[PDB]
Amino acid sequence: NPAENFRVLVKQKKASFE
Amino acid sequence: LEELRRVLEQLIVAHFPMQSREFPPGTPRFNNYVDCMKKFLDALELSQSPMLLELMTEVLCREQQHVMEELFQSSFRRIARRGSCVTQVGLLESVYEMFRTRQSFVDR
Repeated sequence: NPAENFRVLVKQKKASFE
Repeated sequence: LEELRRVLEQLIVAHFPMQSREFPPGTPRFNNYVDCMKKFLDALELSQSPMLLELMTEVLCREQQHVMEELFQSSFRRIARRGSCVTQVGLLESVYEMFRTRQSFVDR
């Protein structure tokens, strides 16, 4: 479920997001 | 009769990937999680079906006291008071066989 969380995270603030 | 646990797995997988606190407590996600765990716990308590017992056990046996394990132990009490002795023995054998962390399964 947090798969979608980080999927939208990395393209909702446009960061590599380690 | 196997479709039951198949769909059980296929649904519960989409709910609790790692923890129950990974979604903040007191929040709609957490709130619905406590609702559904109560629902399974009670429906199984009445049912006394094994496969549900294991499934909710291992998902419980990931993080210590993250899914309200007091309800868990109370459900054990109200189950072990009910049911035929042979039924209880079957449940015990099933949850013994699931044993083979990995330790925490039986422990809790």
